Order: sequence, then C-alpha cells, then structure tokens
Amino acid sequence: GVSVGKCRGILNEIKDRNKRDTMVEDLVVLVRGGASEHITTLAYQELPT
Amino acid sequence: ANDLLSKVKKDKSDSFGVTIGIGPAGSPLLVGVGVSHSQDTSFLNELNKY
Repeated sequence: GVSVGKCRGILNEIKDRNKRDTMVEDLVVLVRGGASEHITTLAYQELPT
Repeated sequence: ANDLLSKVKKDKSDSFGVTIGIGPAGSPLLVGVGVSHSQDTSFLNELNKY
C-alpha cells in the first residue's frame, strides 16, 4: 500500500489608514484716528465689535 | 497627523503518513511498515506607526 497526503496553506492580510486635516484662520484690524482713551480701548487686539 | 499600520499573519500545515504491509505465505511471513510525518509553520508580523 502507498498513501501520501500533501497540504499547503498561506494567509496574507494588510490594512492601512491615514487621515490629515488642518484649518487656519486669521484676523487683522486697521484703525486710524483717535488719541483719547476711547481709541486706546478700541485698539484692543482681542471680537471685531 | 499621519497614521501607518500593517499586521500580517501566516499559517502553514502539512502532514503525511505511509503504511506498507507485505507477507509471503506458503511458511507464513509478515512484514509491517509504518511512516508518519507532520509539519506546521506559523508566522506573525505587526507594524504600527503614528
């Protein structure tokens, strides 16, 4: 009697994920006219109102 | 922001066996033959980058 069994197995799997996001915001003011404390308080760089 | 990932696994298995029986009679005789074999292979690899 002759009997011989052959079995071969192989597995492969790769998963990849990448995400990138950016957001930039700027605000510039320009005031000319006023010397009293009113323009000094208005010269606050920190809300455009 | 960047993300990199890679995880792979490999598995392999093999087995074989042979059996032989011969006997002359006429003065009875007997001969027995037994063969066994088994092979297993496993591989694991994982990579992650951020």
